[PDB]
Amino acid sequence: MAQVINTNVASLTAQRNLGVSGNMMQTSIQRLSEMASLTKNQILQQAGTAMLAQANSLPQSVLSLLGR
Amino acid sequence: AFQVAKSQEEEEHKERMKMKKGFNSQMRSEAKRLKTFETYDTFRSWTPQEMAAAGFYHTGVKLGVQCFCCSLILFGNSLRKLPIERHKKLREEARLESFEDWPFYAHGTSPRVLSAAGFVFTGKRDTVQCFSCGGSLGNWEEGDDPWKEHAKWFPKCEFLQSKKSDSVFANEELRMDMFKDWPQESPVGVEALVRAGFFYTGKKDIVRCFSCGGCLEKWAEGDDPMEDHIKFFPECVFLQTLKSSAEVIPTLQSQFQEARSLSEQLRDNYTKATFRHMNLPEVCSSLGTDHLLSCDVSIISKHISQPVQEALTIPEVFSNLNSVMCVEGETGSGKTTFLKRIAFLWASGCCPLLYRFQLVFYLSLSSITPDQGLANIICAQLLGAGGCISEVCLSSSIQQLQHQVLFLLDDYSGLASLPQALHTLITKNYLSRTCLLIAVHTNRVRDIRLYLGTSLEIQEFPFYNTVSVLRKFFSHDIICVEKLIIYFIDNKDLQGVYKTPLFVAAVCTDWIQNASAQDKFQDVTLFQSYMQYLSLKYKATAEPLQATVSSCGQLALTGLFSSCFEFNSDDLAEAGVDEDEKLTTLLMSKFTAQRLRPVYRFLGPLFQEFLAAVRLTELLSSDRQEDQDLGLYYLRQIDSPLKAINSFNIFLYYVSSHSSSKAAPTVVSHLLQLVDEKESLENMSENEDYMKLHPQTFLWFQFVRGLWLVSPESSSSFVSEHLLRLALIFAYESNTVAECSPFILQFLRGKTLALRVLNLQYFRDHPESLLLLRSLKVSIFAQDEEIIKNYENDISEGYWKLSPKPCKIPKLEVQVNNTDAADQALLQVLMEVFSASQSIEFRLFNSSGFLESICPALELSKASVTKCSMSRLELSRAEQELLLTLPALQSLEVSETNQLPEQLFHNLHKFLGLKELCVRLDGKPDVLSVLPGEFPNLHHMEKLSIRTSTESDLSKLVKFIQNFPNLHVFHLKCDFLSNCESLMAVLASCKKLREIEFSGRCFEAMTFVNILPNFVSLKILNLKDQQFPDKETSEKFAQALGSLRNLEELLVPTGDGIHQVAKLIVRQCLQLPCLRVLTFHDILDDDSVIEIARAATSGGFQKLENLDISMNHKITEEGYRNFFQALDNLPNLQELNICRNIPGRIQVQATTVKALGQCVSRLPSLIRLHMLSWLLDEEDMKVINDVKERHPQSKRLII
Repeated sequence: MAQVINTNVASLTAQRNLGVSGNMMQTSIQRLSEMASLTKNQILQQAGTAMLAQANSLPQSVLSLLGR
Repeated sequence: AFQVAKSQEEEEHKERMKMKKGFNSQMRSEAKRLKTFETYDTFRSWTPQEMAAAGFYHTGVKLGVQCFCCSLILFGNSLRKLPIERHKKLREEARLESFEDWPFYAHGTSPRVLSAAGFVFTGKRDTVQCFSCGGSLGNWEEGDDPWKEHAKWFPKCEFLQSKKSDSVFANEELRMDMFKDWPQESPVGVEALVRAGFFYTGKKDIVRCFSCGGCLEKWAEGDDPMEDHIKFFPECVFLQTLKSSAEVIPTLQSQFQEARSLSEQLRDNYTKATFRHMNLPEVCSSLGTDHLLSCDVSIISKHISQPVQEALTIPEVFSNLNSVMCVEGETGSGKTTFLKRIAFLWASGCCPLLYRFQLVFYLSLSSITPDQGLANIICAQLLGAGGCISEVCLSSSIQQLQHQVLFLLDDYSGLASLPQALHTLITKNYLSRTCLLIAVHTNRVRDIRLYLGTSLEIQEFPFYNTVSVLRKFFSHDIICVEKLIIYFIDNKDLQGVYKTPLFVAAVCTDWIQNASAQDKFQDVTLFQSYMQYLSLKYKATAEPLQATVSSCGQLALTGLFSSCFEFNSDDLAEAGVDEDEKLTTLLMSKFTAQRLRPVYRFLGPLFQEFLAAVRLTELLSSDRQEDQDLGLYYLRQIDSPLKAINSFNIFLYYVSSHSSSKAAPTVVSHLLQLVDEKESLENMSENEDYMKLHPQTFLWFQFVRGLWLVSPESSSSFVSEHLLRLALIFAYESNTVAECSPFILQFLRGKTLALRVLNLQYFRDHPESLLLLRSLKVSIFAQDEEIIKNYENDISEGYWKLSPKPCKIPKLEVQVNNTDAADQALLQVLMEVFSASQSIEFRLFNSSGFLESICPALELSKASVTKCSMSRLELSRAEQELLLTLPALQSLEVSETNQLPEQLFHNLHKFLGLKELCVRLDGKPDVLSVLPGEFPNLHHMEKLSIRTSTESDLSKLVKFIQNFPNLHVFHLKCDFLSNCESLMAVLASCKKLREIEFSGRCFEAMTFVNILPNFVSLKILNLKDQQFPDKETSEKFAQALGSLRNLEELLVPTGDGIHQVAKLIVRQCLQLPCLRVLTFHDILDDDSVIEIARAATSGGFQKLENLDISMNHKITEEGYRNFFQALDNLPNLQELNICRNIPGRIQVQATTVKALGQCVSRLPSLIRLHMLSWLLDEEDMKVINDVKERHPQSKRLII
């Protein structure tokens, strides 16, 4: 009943889609056998999954930190 | 939202199938509880003490408790659900000392019916609280039905309903016959307890020996049968005939009417009820104590020969008592609270060793040095010390009953050898076999250390103590408590500033006496109020109290100067003298054990930065001789903008208090002093300390490095967002809004801004001046989502609440992605901002569900649209009729679909203004029919980029493309043209051919050696794979390119034009300035890179930054020579590809390649080297790693 929650877990649904960007890292390790695209996606989107990884367990820290 | 309920099924059901086992006859022991409710993980916000007294039990794993009445596991202890209350919703002396202080006023209601209804009196004016309620109140009227008042004052107390609703057996067969009534809760071996010489009595776990009479306590589930009776009854005669004095030695290594009546008088006096009073509610003065109404801290028990021994608790102090002991903490705070805790709770007697301690002695020696013993201070600050009993006879009453005498000595740090019996008692501590305590700070532990066995340290646990105090004392306001706990994980170093639990009274006055924190709860208000308490506490004039503030402020300048935290005690030129003022002030202290020169320590390392903020406003709004040259001096030692976000966020947000504004234009001038730089990256990344979001700060460097990795203007756009944001907070809170406004207009211009207005009250001061920004940007990649996280650490709300009637709003920017819906509310926001702005920039990125969004968007909008990007649409007719019917279009880029627009094309040939196209992957021989409808319209065209699949009609193209007066960049590629004569006519009949992209069209380049001499001011030329021999194109393009010294970007393809073309062409491009990009793909065999080697030795090259040697025939030690000089002597280059020779190119002499990595590390200004198409190993990974870390100016090595 804090109501900083609903679009923040549609946002966490998008953060699980950054988990699907973790599956895009699995696609990049799947796709081994010019590459500046893979450079910016792996490094930049890895930094974005880090930001939304601490900021994805951080709303898990909200739910494991708010009294319910 | 729901993920705590589904995850509640996940871990609560995963734990429900795991640890159901509960021995509900075992978990009642206190020592195992406060032992194992101490040293567990402790990361929650909940007190383990009264959760060990809640009715549940727990081991030390992640919080899963169980019970005996409602047997269920419960964990995840979070806000506001008190587990004693959650126990309910998930299912002699105190009364005596109460009415002792009974006043004269309250007698309309009798005190004895208050005695017969459960009331506790707290020793103030007529105020009561129950033993388990916590609310002391007065408000006594007539007819106060007392228990019904208790159900009628406040509904907080659920103790309301929780409480309302042998002589013939003197042989071991008869003793054992009494032992056959054995209690179930004891799994200890019963037969050895029979043979221990006892017999049972009839209650819980006491037991009665027959020889001496041993019965006593400490009976639990894993004890020893003999041990307690030996080491606590060493004179049992049957045990004396069982184990004599040489046999009690292992247990020894395991663990008068004036004197007696004196003990009765002092025992009657040391249970003082008014002794409870503390100034922890100083001016707040809340009706409550500090034990039943306040939580506790723990013990860092440290051994004298440096192991950190344990972290004991307060009953664990009582278990193995110390005959002489020192604790460190804060005077006024916890240490004297620990001593008065011992005496006042020694007036209670609940612990199973209490009531049998004999004579405690509370003493604070900071006031006195009175060269006289017991009668001086017991007759001085207390009632009296007896006259019939002499002062030495009182000391004889000490030295006749020594074994249970407990001392509460305070502050030897303000004591010398002047008191006689005191200091000779301390220096001869054997001569009284007593327990001595003392509470000296960490400046003078060394004088006590000669007389110590172990050291004790008081330490706050700010996981749960701050929310217990702010919970219990501020249940009046709990939404800002929600702000506190949500702030605990937005700012995970909140424990890094809460470092003393009984100087949180400044926070208490900053809730009840300063209500401004209820709407302004961030950190600097809080410890600004703590600093304001440090001005209020010890209220004095401009002494070195104040120069201790400023002088330890420049100790903090030395603190963040060279990032030194635990000091050297060499440079006391900052503060220096009268250490009693600095430790009494308590802004610092020193080291305990040996160092060579001892080491200063702080109460809080990040709190020191707030001291440097006090130093900064002291060096910002004061005497302008050299003081603000010192604040200007260190304020110019921090001059890198990528460090500015994090370091200027924390530290300059500490500066965002103290609003004085006498040189706030100088520090926001330092915010404007930050210009386009690159070395700021490792200027931040080299530093050590990062304050509050510390691994997150490492991540901030990773993401901002990711921002510069892709887009230079989006990286600097985020830099503009944080600089204009923190400069906006500092500007509005500094109130320099008309003092610095045109300088802020210098701080605005040129920067492209994405639309963020929710700090609108900081910004709306004068938006018309604050409106001449370069660009405005909205998008819907992960950058804006991270910015949602950044304020989370709307548009028309702050934007129209900003301005009721906006004026002359500048141009706009749109990006959309493929995951976009068509919600009409944000389309109304688009209606407002399109009604406001000049015109729109507009980018379509794979956006499906936008047809149903572009119909109401253009329906709400009028005919003012400039830029539309058509990235991979559906290409339906109606929305491009609706886009079609709006005039004044200026920009349309079309490069994606194989499906070709027809009505949008031939009807796009009607209007005026259009300057952008594109025709990639379409195919048109005959679509050009209403293009001569455009041919009367527009001599205004600035982007032409055509692709066909085959030959079109070229007479119209040579006609009106000949009729262009305003030429520009061109992209032309890829069809069966076979006409160099029409293109020779149109390129020969024009004027401004200075950015030509002719990447790979089927074409004969005989034209280019004729039309390239016609125009000399060309700057950018791109060509993909063509025919290129070594005498025709090399000599004729050696002349034609030879007379073309104005070029900047060169892309030459794919010929057997061989090293004579490197002689003349590498000669002339070597000898022309203003050149940046250079590319030799599919060419340059090793003698041509001899030409770039000997050419690249002499120079004339210093403008160049970008260069590509992709597709050699073979790179080897030859390439080590050629890329040795050519990758040596040219300190501006940044681009290199060596790649796509894909199968086996480890013929490179890899260790000489490591020497080539030394050679690339000679180059200062490089960024991206691409070392593809060969194997590395572990070794050259370590080599290019270590020599990459020599100068870190480069970041892009790509394998």
